[PDB]
Amino acid sequence: VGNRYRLGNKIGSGSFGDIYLGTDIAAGEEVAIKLECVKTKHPQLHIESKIYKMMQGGVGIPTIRWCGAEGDYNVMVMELLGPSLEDLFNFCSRKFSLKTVLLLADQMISRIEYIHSKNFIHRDVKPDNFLMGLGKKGNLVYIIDFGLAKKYRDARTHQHIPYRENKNLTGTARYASINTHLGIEQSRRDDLESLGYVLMYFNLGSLPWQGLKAATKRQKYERISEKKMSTPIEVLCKGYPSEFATYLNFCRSLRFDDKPDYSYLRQLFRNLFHRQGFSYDYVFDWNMLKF
Amino acid sequence: MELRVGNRYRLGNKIGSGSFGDIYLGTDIAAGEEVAIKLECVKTKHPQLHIESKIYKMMQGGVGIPTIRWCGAEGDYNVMVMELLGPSLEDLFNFCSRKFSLKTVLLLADQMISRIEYIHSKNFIHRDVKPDNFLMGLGKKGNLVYIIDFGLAKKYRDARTHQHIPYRENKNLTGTARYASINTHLGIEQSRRDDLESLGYVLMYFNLGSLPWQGLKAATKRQKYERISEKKMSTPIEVLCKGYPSEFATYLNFCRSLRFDDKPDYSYLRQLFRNLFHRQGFSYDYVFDWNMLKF
Ligand SMILES: Cn1ncc(-c2nc(N[C@H]3CC[C@H]([NH3+])CC3)ncc2F)c1CC1CC1
Ligand SMILES: Cn1ncc(-c2nc(N[C@H]3CC[C@H]([NH3+])CC3)ncc2F)c1CC1CC1
Repeated sequence: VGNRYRLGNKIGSGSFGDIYLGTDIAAGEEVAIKLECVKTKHPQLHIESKIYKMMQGGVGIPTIRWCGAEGDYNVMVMELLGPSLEDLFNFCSRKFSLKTVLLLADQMISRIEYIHSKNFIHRDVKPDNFLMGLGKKGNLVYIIDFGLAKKYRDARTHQHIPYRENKNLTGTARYASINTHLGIEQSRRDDLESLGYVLMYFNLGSLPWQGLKAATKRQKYERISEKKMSTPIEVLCKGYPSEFATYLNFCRSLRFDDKPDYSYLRQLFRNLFHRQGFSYDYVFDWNMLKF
Repeated sequence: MELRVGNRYRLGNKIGSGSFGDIYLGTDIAAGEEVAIKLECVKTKHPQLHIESKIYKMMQGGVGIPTIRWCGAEGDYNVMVMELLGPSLEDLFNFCSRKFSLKTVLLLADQMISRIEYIHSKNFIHRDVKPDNFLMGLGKKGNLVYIIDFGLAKKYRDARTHQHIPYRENKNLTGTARYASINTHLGIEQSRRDDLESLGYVLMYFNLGSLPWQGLKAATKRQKYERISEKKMSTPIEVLCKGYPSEFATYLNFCRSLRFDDKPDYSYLRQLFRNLFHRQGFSYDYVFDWNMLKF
């Protein structure tokens, strides 16, 4: 592969493609490799590579080493990254400290803002799609996986995509916005509402619309929707700082084509961080693991 | 599976094996750095991994020596966490179709002689010199050859007095038969000369693609070692090195002449290859055969 890549074993699945460890043979550089069957009916892997390329040089954006084809596979070779926030959540006993939640929130809001600044919406915000860096970037949260991403505004005019209804749910359900469940075209607000659920997930260990009964997938999604709509934010966020409710209310009240106030959202959490008297050392819970 | 050792290390996939254990790729969760992790399954009261880790500690700071992050116990395992390095010389040889240019062989020789001299300066002999136990650095240290695996190493002299260990016979055949010195095959206590003779076979292996005592099969380890030994003893150095610069044979003959307790002239051996390198018109620029690959 590429005058240089050894395909290794499979480690998981991303949107529209399995990921494998692999190695830059001459360099000795372990990499991540996403495979799409080159003969697939919906080739999207080179599309995804060009979105990554448009995001190049952004803080917390993964670098693409090589995109191409080999054998019967469109391949994308990515720099290797560390554990997911889900992985780190497990390593930390499925509890993060408030300090770590607020440190993550600041970076995650900014990562979303950056993607939006480059005319895209992510559409799959969840703990599995945020990875810590390696080496000198170990305290940098990366966002990965643009296989569900869409352009929400025209690159020349900045005209926003039009409002659409009766859409089927394309990510998966735990972190989806209310409007996504209701069939509304996703926009910038929905990425941010999903992040709000992710932050409550880290606070609680679970969300109250996990583990619901249904006969079929369609129904399961409908029941998750119903649970989200019928659980007031003040009940969802009971016993946690009011900032988490304020953040979610804000995102839920945004217009479809609104530019979110990302600075207001960061400032909510920063003000909380100041009130709590946490030190400005940028140390996460997992940085204190000792042998 | 996400497996975790020593509280702060993720243990990934197996990448190979070394002396007394398997090696795994991993990650230091707390410091955010990739590492290599060695695991020893303990079968007796006298395990090897902690002993090995102290050898590495004694060598710390040397050029081309990996740093150790942690060594400890977990269930029936000993675990040693190390600085991650790049591909081995055997990996690179395969990647290059089991052909290295002369320039590459001589760049490698210069550094390999130096790594062995450094281990000797710290009062140890390595005892399993082979391509698999030399790794290139990562990134900006990619021009640097590292030496690894001290599981079979031994102290050969006193640190203060330089008193050398005694000559002994009837030793077991430790190491790798392909690259072992003739004295090692004969059961003689290993010393500095034997590390350097092994290096000489490595260099000819790189020149040839294989050594002429590869391929032979036996029922037992002794019979295998013997077939190799006989072929080694019965193949003159000038027949082994036929069609290659005279320096390769001069190197092996020098090593074979050394007395058990002789201090090798490492400088002479380096100069022998450097003089060749320059007479061939090569530029000393750390440009190895694998660095010439285009996109
Ligand atoms: C979905 N996706 N897309 C790209 C990558 C992806 N994954 C990694 N490393 C993984 C190592 C195992 C850890 N448990 C998770 C991170 N590095 C870079 C990537 F782009 C991934 C995560 C891989 C686990 C599938
Ligand atoms: C035997 N041993 N002991 C320590 C190490 C060892 N291996 C590495 N990296 C390996 C990455 C994959 C490459 N294919 C080979 C080198 N870094 C540091 C080490 F100490 C090794 C080499 C690993 C292949 C087993």
